[PDB]
Amino acid sequence: SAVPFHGAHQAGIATPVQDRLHFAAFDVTTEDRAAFVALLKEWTAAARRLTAGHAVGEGAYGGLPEAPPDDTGEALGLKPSRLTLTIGFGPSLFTRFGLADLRPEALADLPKFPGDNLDRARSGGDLCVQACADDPQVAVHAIRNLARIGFGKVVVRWSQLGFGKTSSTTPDEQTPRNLLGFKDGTRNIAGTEKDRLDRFVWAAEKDGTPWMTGGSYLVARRIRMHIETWDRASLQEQEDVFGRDKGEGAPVGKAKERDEPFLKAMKPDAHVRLAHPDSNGGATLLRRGYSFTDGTDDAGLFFLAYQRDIRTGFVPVQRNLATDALNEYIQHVGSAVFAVPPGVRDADDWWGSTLFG
Amino acid sequence: SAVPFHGAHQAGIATPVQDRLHFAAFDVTTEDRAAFVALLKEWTAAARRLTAGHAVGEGAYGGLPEAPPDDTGEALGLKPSRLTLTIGFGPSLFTRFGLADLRPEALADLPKFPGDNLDRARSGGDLCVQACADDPQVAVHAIRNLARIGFGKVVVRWSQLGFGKTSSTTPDEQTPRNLLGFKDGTRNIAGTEKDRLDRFVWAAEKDGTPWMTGGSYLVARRIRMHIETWDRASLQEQEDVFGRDKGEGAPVGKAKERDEPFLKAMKPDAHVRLAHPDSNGGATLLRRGYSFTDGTDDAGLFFLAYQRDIRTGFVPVQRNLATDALNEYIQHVGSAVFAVPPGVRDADDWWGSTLFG
Ligand code: HEM
Ligand code: HEM
Ligand SMILES: [Ca+2]
Ligand SMILES: [Ca+2]
Repeated sequence: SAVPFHGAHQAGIATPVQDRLHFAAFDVTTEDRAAFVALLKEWTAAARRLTAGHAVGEGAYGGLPEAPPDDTGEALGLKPSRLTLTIGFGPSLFTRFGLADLRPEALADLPKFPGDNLDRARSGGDLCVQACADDPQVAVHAIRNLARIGFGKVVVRWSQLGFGKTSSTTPDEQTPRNLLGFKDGTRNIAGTEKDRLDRFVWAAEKDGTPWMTGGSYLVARRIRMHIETWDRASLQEQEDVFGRDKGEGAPVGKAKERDEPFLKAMKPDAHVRLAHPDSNGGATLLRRGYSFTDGTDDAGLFFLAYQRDIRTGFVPVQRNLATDALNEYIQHVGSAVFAVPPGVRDADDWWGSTLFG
Repeated sequence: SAVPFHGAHQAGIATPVQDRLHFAAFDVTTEDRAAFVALLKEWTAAARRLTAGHAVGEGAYGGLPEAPPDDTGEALGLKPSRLTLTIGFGPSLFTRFGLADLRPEALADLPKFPGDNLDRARSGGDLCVQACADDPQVAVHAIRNLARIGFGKVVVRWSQLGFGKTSSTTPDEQTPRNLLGFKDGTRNIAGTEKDRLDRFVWAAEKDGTPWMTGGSYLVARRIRMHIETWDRASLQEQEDVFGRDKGEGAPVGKAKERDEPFLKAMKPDAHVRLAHPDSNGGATLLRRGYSFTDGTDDAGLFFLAYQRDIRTGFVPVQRNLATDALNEYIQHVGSAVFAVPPGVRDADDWWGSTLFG
């Protein structure tokens, strides 16, 4: 039930995609670099307990009566639930703590895209923590407790619950469905495809930023779906939009979900035809997003993409989506990029240790 | 994996509490009574399929290419997941369709309570559907599809995802924890306590409103928790607030969660001491709430209470909570009441049939 926390890479990327998400972007509120480093170490200690299904610190109760408990207690009695906790550093972090010269070139600000309506209050962030688990209360508890530990040093800028995955790093397993009712994750990158991960996802030292070796770069997009209009489109219109049929999820002219697509059989504005690596000079992403619902005017896809360089991953693919037929039914309304550092190597290592030293 | 949809009562009340919730309040946008009745019948048909784990209508695909699919498809491949769908009618519904004289006296508007800060846009509603399931995507899919079918006749006014239950109708089973880290649901009403249900939850014909016989009355409160301040309170302060210890959940002076409380051993402003039936002339509720998180300024408890009469259930208990020590750490920010009709008796019956005729 538990995913190993330590490794050369952070878990929660190549890892099998868990059912639920709680994602939080944080802003830094302290200018004390030593104190922020202390926080990262204590966060890392908490993450080891959390991902093993243990309460933070000395637990949720049984401590001194006059002291606040170490763990807030809402995960008591639940399982590890394949919890992973993945940290990332936004561009804005590098204006602090004398970090300016360490900002990676691969951590490029995104260009404006046609159709954007980005809510600034739900965009950006000095850092992020991605909490993925099969039990949403386990994920929320992890974020909440990290936020508690960080009180006075960081604040939650924005946060997003994903009630169900729309992604896959395990192609042999059942591909999940997004809120448009289509299988989502058929052609991605598998946790077992080490060469493809090395090529498309993990930063290498020779790329230009040594502290980011073994790390990756994350693009988050909050994408609202126009559900009411989509639901009144014909089945054929829906299928034409993607280039795959709805039930089986097979490409046009093929019999099975996993049959390779023949792209020119799709509409010239079909999503898959436009997003496929062949249409983008070989550019390839590890998508790891989740569906959301957030009351009313309000639901969609909290899109997440990992790549070795934002400039050669998300940016050219999204640009090619300018004529996507899907555009009629979606709108990007939030955005953030993060440099996701390499893994916590052992019990003495700590999140951000390669960046801070 | 499936809960029976038909019965003398609607499921989703006395039923074992499922892990997740999607709750939606709807406003009626049509003045055509016959068309609204037609909608209720089609909603009921959908509910039978949904609760059995089947797609609505003729399914999510395989229909005529030029027609919108009958089911939006996002629950394909998932299980019934103990889905229940419970409908209720708000006070405002009775201003329509010539229903004025049928509004139950037990459907009383709530008085103002000290500390209220009710968001009107997230309060009220002509009707509600409570979708409870162990899989949140199953619940969301049910609500979404009901909303789709109702297009042009109803609109979603507000909706609320509950990521984890904070209630219990099964006392022998593990009591879940709320976001304050306490067990929540220890002393409630069990699905097997038929006499207590008859006394405290189900409306009887002699109560004054014949069409509501076998129905119940629902109070919804969206209650924000002041997490940041709570998390800096001592363990003892937290325990004093409730009158039970945090780990075991035992009343003051007792050894086990389910030991009966001795109320006068608790602080005079302790939550349990103030809410207990003995302190309220015997008034007793069936609580069935869920935790929520909704980004930032934002988390708490989406409180749900069922009772035979709002005036003898929620109202006097909440009034007695005026001096609750818990008040320092919570605020009611949304509210609605609904008359929840009796059950769908058989395959030919329909939601609201006793009210509309
Ligand atoms: C709400 C928005 C979106 C929805 C509903 C959606 C849905 C889908 C679906 C159903 C597929 C086909 C199944 C699969 O192979 O995964 C797909 C494929 C894909 N999408 Fe999206 N997508 C969305 C946004 C995006 C965005 C913003 C990007 C990148 C900027 C993107 C990049 C891709 C890529 C690279 C593939 C695989 C194409 C291939 O190699 O065959 N998608 N998407
Ligand atoms: C965020 C708000 C609230 C929280 C965190 C909370 C939490 C709790 C907890 C931990 C218990 C003890 C365990 C149990 O027996 O269930 C309890 C009991 C109870 N609560 Fe609340 N509660 C809240 C709001 C309310 C409200 C608004 C009402 C009614 C107006 C209410 C009525 C009751 C009742 C009737 C009991 C059982 C008392 C007994 O018979 O022993 N609660 N609550
Ligand atoms: Ca077209
Ligand atoms: Ca006191």
